[PDB]
Amino acid sequence: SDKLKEAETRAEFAERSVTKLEKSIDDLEDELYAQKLKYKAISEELDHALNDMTSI
Amino acid sequence: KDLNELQALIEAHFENRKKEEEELVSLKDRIERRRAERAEQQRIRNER
Repeated sequence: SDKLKEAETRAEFAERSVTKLEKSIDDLEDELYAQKLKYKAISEELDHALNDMTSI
Repeated sequence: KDLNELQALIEAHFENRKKEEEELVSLKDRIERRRAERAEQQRIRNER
């Protein structure tokens, strides 16, 4: 009985940890996507600048 | 010719970083595919 209780507690702890880790990794992926979006926006602005500089 | 070679390399690294951005976008897309598949399989596991 003692061993079973220990195992059950370990399982609950690990499950909660996996839930937290999944949420955190999803949030960080969202943040990376946002920063990539900003980089792409300024890169397209610079590409337009280069297109005009082709006439420069 | 300095301006010519420089603008040439400028457009060149433009294209290179552009390909890299395309690859990274495809990476993000397959990433969201992975998010969706993990979500559905996790949800199935949780349902059972």
